[PDB]
Amino acid sequence: SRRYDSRTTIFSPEGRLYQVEYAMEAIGHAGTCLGILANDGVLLAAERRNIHKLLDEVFFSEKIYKLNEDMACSVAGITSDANVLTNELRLIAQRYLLQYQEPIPCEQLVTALCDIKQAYTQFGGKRPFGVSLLYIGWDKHYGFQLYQSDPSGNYGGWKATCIGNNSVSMLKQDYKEGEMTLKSALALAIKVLNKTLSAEKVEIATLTRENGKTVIRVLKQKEVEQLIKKHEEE
Amino acid sequence: GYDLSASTFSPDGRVFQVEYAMKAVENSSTAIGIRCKDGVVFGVEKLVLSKLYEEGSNKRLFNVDRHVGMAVAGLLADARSLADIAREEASNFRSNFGYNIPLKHLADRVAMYVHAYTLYSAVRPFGCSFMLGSYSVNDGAQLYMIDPSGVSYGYWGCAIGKARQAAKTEIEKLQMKEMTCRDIVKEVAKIIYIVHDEAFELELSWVGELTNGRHEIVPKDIREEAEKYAKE
Amino acid sequence: TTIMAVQFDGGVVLGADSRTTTGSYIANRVTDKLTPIHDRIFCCRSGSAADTQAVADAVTYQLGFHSIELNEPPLVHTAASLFKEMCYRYREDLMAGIIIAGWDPQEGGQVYSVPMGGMMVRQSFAIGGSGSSYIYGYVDATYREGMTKEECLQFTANALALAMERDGSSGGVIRLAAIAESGVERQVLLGDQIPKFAVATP
Amino acid sequence: NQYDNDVTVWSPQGRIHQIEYAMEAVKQGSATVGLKSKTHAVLVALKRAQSELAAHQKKILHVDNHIGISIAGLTADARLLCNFMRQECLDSRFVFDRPLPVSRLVSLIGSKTQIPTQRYGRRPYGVGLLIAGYDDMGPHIFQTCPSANYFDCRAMSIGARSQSARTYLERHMSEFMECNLDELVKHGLRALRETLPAEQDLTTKNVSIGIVGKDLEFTIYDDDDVSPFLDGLE
Amino acid sequence: DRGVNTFSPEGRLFQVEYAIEAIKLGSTAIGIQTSEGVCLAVEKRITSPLMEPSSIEKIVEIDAHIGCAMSGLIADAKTLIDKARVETQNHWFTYNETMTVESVTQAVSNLALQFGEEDADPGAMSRPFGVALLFGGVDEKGPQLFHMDPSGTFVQCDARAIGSASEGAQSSLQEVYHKSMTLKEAIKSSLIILKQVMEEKLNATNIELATVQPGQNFHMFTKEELEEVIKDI
Amino acid sequence: GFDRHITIFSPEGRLYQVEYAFKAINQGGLTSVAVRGKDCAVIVTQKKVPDKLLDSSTVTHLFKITENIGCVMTGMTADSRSQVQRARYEAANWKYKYGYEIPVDMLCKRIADISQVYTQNAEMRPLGCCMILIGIDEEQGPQVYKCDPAGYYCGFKATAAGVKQTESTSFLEKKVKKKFEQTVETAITCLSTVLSIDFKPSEIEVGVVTVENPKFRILTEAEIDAHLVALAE
Amino acid sequence: RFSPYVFNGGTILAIAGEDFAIVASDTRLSEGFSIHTRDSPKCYKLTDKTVIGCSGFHGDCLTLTKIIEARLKMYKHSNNKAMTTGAIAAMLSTILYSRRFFPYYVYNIIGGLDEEGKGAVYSFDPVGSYQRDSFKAGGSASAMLQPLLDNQVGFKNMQNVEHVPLSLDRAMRLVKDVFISAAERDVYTGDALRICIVTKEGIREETVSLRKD
Amino acid sequence: RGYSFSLTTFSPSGKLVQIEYALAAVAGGAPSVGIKAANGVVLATEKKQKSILYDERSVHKVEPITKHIGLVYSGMGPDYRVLVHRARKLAQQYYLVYQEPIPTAQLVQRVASVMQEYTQSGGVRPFGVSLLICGWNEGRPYLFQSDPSGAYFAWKATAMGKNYVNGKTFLEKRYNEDLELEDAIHTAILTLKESFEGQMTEDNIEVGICNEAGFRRLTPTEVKDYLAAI
Amino acid sequence: TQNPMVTGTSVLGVKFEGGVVIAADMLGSYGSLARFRNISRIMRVNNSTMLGASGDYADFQYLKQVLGQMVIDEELLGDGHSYSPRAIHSWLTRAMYSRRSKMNPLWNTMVIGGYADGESFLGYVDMLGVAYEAPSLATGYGAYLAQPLLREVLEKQPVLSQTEARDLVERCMRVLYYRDARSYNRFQIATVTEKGVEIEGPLSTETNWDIAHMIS
Repeated sequence: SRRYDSRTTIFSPEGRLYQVEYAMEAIGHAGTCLGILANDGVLLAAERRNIHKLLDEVFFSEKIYKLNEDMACSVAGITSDANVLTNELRLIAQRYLLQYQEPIPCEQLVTALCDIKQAYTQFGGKRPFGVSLLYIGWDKHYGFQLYQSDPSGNYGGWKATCIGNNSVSMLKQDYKEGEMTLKSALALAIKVLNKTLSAEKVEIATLTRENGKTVIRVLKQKEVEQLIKKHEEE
Repeated sequence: GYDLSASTFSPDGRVFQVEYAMKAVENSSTAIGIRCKDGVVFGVEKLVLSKLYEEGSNKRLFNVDRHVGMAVAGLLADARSLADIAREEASNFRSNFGYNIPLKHLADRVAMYVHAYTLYSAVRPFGCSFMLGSYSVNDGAQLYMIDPSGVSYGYWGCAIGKARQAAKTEIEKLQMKEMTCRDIVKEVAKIIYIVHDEAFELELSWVGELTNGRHEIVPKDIREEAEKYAKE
Repeated sequence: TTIMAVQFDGGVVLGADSRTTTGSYIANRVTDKLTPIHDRIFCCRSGSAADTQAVADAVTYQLGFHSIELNEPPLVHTAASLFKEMCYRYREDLMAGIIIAGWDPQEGGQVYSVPMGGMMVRQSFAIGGSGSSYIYGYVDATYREGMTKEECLQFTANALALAMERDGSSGGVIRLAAIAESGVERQVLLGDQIPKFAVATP
Repeated sequence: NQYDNDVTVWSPQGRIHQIEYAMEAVKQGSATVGLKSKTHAVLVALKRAQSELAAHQKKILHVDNHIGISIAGLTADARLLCNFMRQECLDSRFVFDRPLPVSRLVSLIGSKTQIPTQRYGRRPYGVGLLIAGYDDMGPHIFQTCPSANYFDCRAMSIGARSQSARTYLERHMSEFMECNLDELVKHGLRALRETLPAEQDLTTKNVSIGIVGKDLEFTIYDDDDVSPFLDGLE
Repeated sequence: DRGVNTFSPEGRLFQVEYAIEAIKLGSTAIGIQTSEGVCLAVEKRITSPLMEPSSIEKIVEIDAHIGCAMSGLIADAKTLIDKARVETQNHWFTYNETMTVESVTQAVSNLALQFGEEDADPGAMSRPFGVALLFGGVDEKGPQLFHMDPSGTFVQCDARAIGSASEGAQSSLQEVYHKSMTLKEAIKSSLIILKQVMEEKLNATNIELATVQPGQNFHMFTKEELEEVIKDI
Repeated sequence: GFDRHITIFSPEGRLYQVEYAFKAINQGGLTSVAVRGKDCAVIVTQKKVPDKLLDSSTVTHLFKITENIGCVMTGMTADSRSQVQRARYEAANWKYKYGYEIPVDMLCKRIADISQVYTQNAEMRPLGCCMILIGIDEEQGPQVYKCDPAGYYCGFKATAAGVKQTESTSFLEKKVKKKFEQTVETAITCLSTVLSIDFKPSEIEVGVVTVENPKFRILTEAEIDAHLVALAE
Repeated sequence: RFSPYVFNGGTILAIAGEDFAIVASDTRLSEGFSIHTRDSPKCYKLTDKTVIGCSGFHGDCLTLTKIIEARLKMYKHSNNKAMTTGAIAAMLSTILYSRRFFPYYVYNIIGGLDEEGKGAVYSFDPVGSYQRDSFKAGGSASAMLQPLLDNQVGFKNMQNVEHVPLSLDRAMRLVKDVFISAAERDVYTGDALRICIVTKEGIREETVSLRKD
Repeated sequence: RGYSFSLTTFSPSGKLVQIEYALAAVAGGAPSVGIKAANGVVLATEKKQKSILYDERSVHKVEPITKHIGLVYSGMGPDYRVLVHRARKLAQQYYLVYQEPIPTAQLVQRVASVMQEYTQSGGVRPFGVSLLICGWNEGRPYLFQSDPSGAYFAWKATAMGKNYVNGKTFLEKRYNEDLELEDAIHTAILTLKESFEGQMTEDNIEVGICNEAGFRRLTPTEVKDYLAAI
Repeated sequence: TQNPMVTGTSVLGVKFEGGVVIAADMLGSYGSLARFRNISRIMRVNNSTMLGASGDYADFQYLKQVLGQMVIDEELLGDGHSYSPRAIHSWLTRAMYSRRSKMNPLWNTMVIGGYADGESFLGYVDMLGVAYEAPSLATGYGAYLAQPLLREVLEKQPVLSQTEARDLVERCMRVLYYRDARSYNRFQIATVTEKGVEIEGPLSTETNWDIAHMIS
């Protein structure tokens, strides 16, 4: 009945979308995982849920998801929805291969996912996908690149943007846009996460290469105990 | 506001869109049906508004399958709708199973049709009580009566309408079991003239051994014989 | 494949042969073409084998659900009617010349024939199957009127003995089933119980 | 008024609360009158001119091959209902090759306009037909209604202040079953000439009538042909 | 709120009597059927002067001998103008002749009161078409113009005004037309637009006029013809 | 918002439709108590005719699912026959789809599951009738089950259903901790000790199944009359 | 396996003069080698001024006349105007084409008169191709009646006879002799042609018998 | 028929109002413990009925998904039974296409996938059953929990249902990474023994283990056996 | 087409001053095997119309349940208005043309007849949809054999009393017993008159085999 519908696909009298900016406040409750690119490859830097021992082993974490040989994605907000959509977008990646025998240049993928997620906020009367997930990737066309999207639908090349709480302004006083030298990108990542820390309560993951094929590393345990002692002051 | 939708209960378990349909047949005229050993006799009260309507302006004794009948009470649109789909239901039985439809199965079928039609907010309940009635050569004079709730009971002398509070008493005091239907056609007028307390241009139909499993408006002679039960 | 069913009085007496040939090889020497569908109503089956018992348990479903829906024992005319419908609507895909019988409490002995094209007629005696063309003379000549249970038992027995003797696609034991008021009394005829007839020798 | 989301609901007394209000929506429509003789039934309609001047929104309609109608309510919904009635009347010309009888006609449209009264979010056909035709027996005339409850009537008037035309026409039923065409339609126009606002004339412009019965097609008399019907002074 | 298929405590539908409004909003158009043609005009209400005024289509030719004149909620008519011309060439296709004006007007007005929330496949309409228009056309019966409503009600008309000037221009047009064209109905109709004037003295940039005459097919007037007429007033 | 309108979660859980549907099965109240015998699952219920104008044979609860499963329900009798017809449908569908005749447990699982999808989706009310249903399989003893209008079938010895459920299950709990094929001091005496009528053999319906004869049998006033005069110990 | 057409025969003719259109007919519908009936008309009065002839498979001729009759009625009170003749020819062309892939095996001829009054006659293949003429019989004796009124109407392959326009006496005597000739020479003769003739004042229908064998 | 509009929606705070109500309906459910152990798990739960009247061999709460994967719940009654129906069906799609018993992780992927669209998609309310998963899958056992949101996490021990904070803190106290067989059963029994509302009856608890030979329910003669060995 | 369908052979009929009489033999011939003897091929419908069948009998049972259901359904609307045998003929025509139009055709070829309000009626409806009216009809090989005896007497006098028509179709049915191979001895003769439909079955044919003993 028309008394019962939440009426998600309605413009406000101020013109905005009520169910969309409620998803934007869902990101600020739970969300971390910045991403830094360099002249070399790109990394995510992430946070787990809490200190609660009672957690045996994650193959990959609940944060960094593999998508192709040359792409990966990280997730903010509601974790139940995005899992679905990331499997959804994973399907998209593979069928581009089936249509083209190319490793899907990542802007095609981000455009496709943002079109279907825009389609859930356009009609159907359903709630929008409450996740502002972001993407890292490489293609032969462009360089190493990361994109960042939100439950509204728009996206962009967001060279050092983080998602979730405590919002990135320090990064737009510290990132050198020309050259970055990915070891120092790790150093800047543990700087920002050191302000906002071993791999019990951090989840950092890099994307690099050797001889053409890309390598997605999840930065196993003892590397984090290296970088956490790479400070004195910061 | 626990009202206005058939998919929402009361806080004491009483779906108000059904009992609002039940009073919606209590503001409409009576139609009594009396069982006896040779068949079932119907009789419907008519509340002729103007002189402009002719005789049988609205049929309220429909028939369905060349032997069961349709004394209806409430909204004639809804009653006429379930009358014609009862016609289609006995059509699917006779076409499907060959054997002529026993009335218990038709009353259970139309009963669960109008009941399963009260489980959704996307439909309203029907607003029409109605009753059936016939006999096969080995059935007995089966009649059933169906509420807008969808419950169907076998009766002897059921009466639906506005003045069913009056009408159930005389049918109870009338000798029920062993008389041979012609007298009770005559006696039906006594019930109809008692319960009409205000043109009462009534109408009767039955099924009996004078009919051999059929329906007729009376034939037409008791309309000038049961009219002679004025002054009672 | 030869089926007989004779309405004697009150109830009926069925009868069926037992072979399932794959052209020229008896794949099943011992099968029951008699089968129950409710309690008293039995259907037989002829022609093909795969389709007709899909029809048989399909109408066990529909007839059983209808019979429990009425809380009354159903008529044989009901089952033969949905044999007319179920076999008529699929008439270009089914070779099922089934002839059915049973005792309804209302009428009595009823034997209906649903042949290969798919229809319904009521008969005193019915007959249907592959070999059921070699005994129209004997069944047409011997069946008199109003016979009893023992002489329709031996009548169906030696009629099916003729038809299993002369057809090549019909043979083995024959199964009789006498539907009556007190339930089915079926039996088989095992070898020597078949009424063997003498062959003339030239 | 929580009974405004409302062809599903019941008022707590007995009322369905808007398909009697569609009966109000044909009380608001323009006035008309039909009647029947022993031989041929007639229809008479006055046509409102809410403009400069017009054909005054022509009311009585050709449906048929002797089953004519007289609409009074919504006009587009009326035209939809007579494309239905028209199309299946021609379908009964096609299949059975007989004239479709008037009673089965009005009964199955009485089952066609009954469906949106039943279901959800669908308004009733807010039009009061006043159909009239000559089948095998005498020339029937049926008021039907937006409450899907037709009436096998004789001499019915529906429309704006048509109750006064009824109370003329109720006390003049005795000279029906006689009274041939020339003196019958005079007896219907002086029944129509009470719904007018008490100022003098059934003009040739606004009065359009229709005749149907024994040995004559349902025949429409427009602006010119109504002029041979002239009499009465009141 | 309440839905679209509900009747109002006045007596009519909600969405229909709300669709009679947003006809007062929008530009004004007028038409005069004569004995030798039918003239249509519309003051299409240009907003800014920085711009191009000859692409505000408010006189649209359905066929060569049917021209419509819409107003109100503009560009909501394009689906039913599309249905008007597709139905027109379907009629000429299947029947090899011209049309009437009550057949295109019969065909369009069936689509007006044809909407609803829960119905068939979602290619249906939700709101009614909030555009009132009138088909100026010439037939073998006669030149004539059929004023539609958003309710699906269409009427015969010989002098009809729509838009915001539906009272004063209609009452002025009620007293100035009885006879015939003889070239001056098109000059006594822009005179009604001259009384209507909102922003500018009705030059050949803000009014679009087109006549349909039985000899020709139609004539959407160009600029020098218009300002040839405006010079005569 | 709509916690007490739609089958959705309120705060602190407790969706407010199934206990509004539980209160629906107490409407009027014609009350079943089912007795289980290590060899005989008897059925008892009370049934009141209003006015000696009903046909007393036609009014019943006591339906027959198949040749081995009977049932009795105490809800609102409108929602009863829509539920028992689907149970007959799934019984015959089980026998057509999986061979053997359906055993009593997963029948009640299945009608409990469609009652679940009533109380999972919106736009349908969870229909208020609970199905006391008995039956015997080859492996175990006689069983009895009751799916509620929420879909929670349990597997009972001796519950009851209808008005006065708590007094009945208190009497049965106090009269089962002592240890009954005859069931003469258990079956009727739960009714006559709860509501104190000490019935004549009209108003009580009894449906037995036995291990020696698994066909579901509804008893008549002769054998239930001997069953009642056996309460003279 | 089924052969859903037979050839029930019949030959129908229409001639367009200057104010008339003689739509001839025959009667005997017959397939195989046995005749069915001798009553059956093949000229159908569509409007007061349009008469169809309809020959070929008789059941599909019959259903086709039901469709064009019911859609003529569907036109007539959708525009409040009767059909013309050329519009009948057009919509019957798209009815015949609309079921192309299982076609209406029927040769039909539409006579009648135009808007101005002069008679016209439209000929059809069984899939729909209309040409207006002043002759062209069709359907069983199509290739028999055609060369006579190629000569006695069209005056082709013929020098200066000083040809006059046709009338309701010369063309009246030109229909009976060609059907007694085709009654002699065709097998699908007809025993009584029923000439539905159309004129300005209305319509009449002359009948006269033939060789009955 | 149907609604085709989601009743689960976003609050003005920016959170799902129906899902926290679903976790409330879980938190008002019967308490259930689950202990991942070095070779195999134990998933205990508490079956307190109304009276001593019912058949405690009739309904189960430990019940397998077709090969070696059992799953135990806490919360709504029959919504669990729907999730067992869907879970068995998804495990048999996987078994008929890939010809091995399903990895536990993928079964939790697909069960969390089917529980997500009931937080959307047309009038359906979310399930409100946070059932937990077991499974031996090759080499080392697994354990999960699909919340009525649709999230899932793997661990070494958990509890759910009533007073589950005491279960999580108590299992955080008494857990060892090598603690492997029947000692896990021991601490599971003395996690349900913590409240139980009284007397620790063997017919009111049932456990299920995954001892490298398929998930199997424990017979009622075995739980009472260790209830004799308390 | 696919199987040896169970057929009849002929329903021949003639109209007369009074009503119309149609006749057919009871035979269920399973492709040169008289498998079904007592099998009625004469349907009664409402009291002024009759119906036969010549081809497939299973399709005739389909038509007797749809004609039966249709005529009882419109029979119980009350208001008079039974089917004139116009409408059974036209409905059966459109049913068969709409049935072969989808290439799933009814295979029987019947004749329906009946006495209307004014005069009688005898119409033929073919397997393909070839439908017409005639003073006298015959189906199947009767259309080759009974049809000459029918359209010989009716060309002499197109007026028959009831006994002349009844003896005429009895004699034609005897001829089809003599020549048609798929023909059986006993037959139902069936007449509709002003008083209604009545079916007088079954009858016999007095055979004349006296020419047999002149063969050498």
